Amino acid sequence: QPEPDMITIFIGTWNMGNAPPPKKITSWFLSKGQGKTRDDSADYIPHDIYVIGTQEDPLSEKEWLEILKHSLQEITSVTFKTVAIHTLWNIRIVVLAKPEHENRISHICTDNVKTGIANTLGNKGAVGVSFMFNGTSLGFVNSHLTSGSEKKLRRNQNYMNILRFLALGDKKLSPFNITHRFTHLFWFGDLNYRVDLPTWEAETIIQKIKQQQYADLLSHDQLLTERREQKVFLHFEEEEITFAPTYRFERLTRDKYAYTKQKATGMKYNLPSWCDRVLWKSYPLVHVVCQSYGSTSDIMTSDHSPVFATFEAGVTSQFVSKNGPGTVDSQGQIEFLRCYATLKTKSQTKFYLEFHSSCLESFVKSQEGENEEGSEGELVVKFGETLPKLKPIISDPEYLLDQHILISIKSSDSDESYGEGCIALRLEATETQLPIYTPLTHHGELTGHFQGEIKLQTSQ
Ligand SMILES: Cc1nc[nH]c1CN1CCc2ccccc2C1
Repeated sequence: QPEPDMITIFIGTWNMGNAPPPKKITSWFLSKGQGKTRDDSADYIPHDIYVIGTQEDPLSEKEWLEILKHSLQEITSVTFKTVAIHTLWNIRIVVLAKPEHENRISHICTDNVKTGIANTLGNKGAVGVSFMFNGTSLGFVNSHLTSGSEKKLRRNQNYMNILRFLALGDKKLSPFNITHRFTHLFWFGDLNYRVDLPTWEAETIIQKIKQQQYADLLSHDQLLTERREQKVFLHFEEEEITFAPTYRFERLTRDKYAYTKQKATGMKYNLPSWCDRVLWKSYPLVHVVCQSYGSTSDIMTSDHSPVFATFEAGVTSQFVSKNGPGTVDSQGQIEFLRCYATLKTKSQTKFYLEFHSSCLESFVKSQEGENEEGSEGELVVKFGETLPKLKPIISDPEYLLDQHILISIKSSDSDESYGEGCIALRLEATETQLPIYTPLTHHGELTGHFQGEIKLQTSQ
């Protein structure tokens, strides 16, 4: 039985509004309703992995697992295995996989982050799951961010706290937050960003929704605008939204948006909004294609509609050679030429690099670079031809061209990372000097750039 080079992943996010679900929720897992929907001809074809994020979930883990497993069994006639389940308050993530994947899945991690302080600590935050699928690392975050149209800045802060403090994936990757630890990272939830239009425009917005005219609403979506201004979710992608706002509905129908201020809302308006979202970030030049992104029309127990997204995702096999794992492959090497970091920092410490990759026996520390002043005020750290030659465990090009090198630039004085990024080895050529580039981030914000040339030697 051959190891896969692709899998499909289902992502669901649903704020259940503290109400039990209806008896049938299969439309969610089938990607049927509004938006980019899945073809009827695929209905019996299981996804490899289902990741379900709920918010305001009133069910026990046992109660929800029974509903999810029985749903998928009805759709596919497959009894899914539970990979992981983790709950923080009423925020939950479930990961289910086809039984044939049970011995492909390992290093399962779970964690949560509680956002806010005092007043604002006690119900918002995130849960997450990671694991290896053969040679590919996967991470999943379900976040319920701060509510309210006038709290977009708080949501951006919630985002930064979650990616700083959620402890998933390989702990040896100590300079790197979750936005660098995974081949594929999916981040979803009730992100709670709103359509920023005046309250007096509520009925005009409803009109637009009835006409399926979303353009003048999406141009005021806070998540799209904050992302465009690099305030949040830097280097994440989102599929185009072609479904109606998923919040705030009257329960038991989808015919009515309930937007007016009520004691129950703290006298806040809830203009129709795309609160419920799926974003992803994959390593450079790895196959990842969104094949659905939409909302259900027939699940009406909550004031939110469920959202689904599905993805094709490239995966690699657990490679063994005569040599690595457990030694190097003298036929393999990675060389860096003419490399320099450009940093936005005002500081004047020396810097060194760390190279981290599962193609190395352990991470590699460089010598300090040479600081120069850039023409427009910046710090340029030059490495020239000084960077160590990296010695991969396997030289086979079928393996090595699929790998990635994480780079951290660290202060000599403090050993703290000032920037993190990632370089693909999916090169146009081997034994050839080729340009490389990555942006550098720290706490998920842009801090600089790393660029230079690479020369990759494989056994071919
Ligand atoms: C430059 C680029 N290539 C693929 N994706 C991207 C980043 N995009 C580019 C355009 C854009 C517009 C609004 C909000 C976020 C983004 C992020």
